[PDB]
Amino acid sequence: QRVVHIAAGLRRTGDQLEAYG
Amino acid sequence: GMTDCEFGYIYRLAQDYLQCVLQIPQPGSGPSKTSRVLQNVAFSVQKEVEKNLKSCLDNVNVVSVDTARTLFNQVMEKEFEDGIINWGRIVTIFAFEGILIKKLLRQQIAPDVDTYKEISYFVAEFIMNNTGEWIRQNGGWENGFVKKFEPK
Repeated sequence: QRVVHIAAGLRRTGDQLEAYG
Repeated sequence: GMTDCEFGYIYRLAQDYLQCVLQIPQPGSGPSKTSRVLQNVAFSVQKEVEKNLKSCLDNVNVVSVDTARTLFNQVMEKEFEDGIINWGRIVTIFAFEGILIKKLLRQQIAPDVDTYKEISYFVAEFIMNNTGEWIRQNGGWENGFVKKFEPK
């Protein structure tokens, strides 16, 4: 589960940066 | 130019970013413009992720380069499992290697000064093999990444 949680956090931050940065 | 999607270029980016995090900028000509742009945006992402995932990250012990590699590959597999690649996600790869090297600095059982070079290597292997074609089709680091993230 820790892998899943870290990956999801990275994905969310990356997709937010993609749409704004 | 277009060869910036090949392993050597990506390895240098990954190594430059770890040297930034570890506060050991190397002498010589200095980092490329791409690397300079990446270091600022990746560090911003790294601090955000460190805060958002603090409770989780404090429950993982990165005690060896082999644990770092396995964890990195496990996380990358799940991050990219939906088949989506974009520049924002690529930045998070570098942010995550910075998180791993900071944990290793504190927790590595048998510390070794060349460790960040091994981390840089497995980071570059992932980026090249799993995103390299997308990077090329989107202008590489110089005509894609830097154009998106450089100052206006």
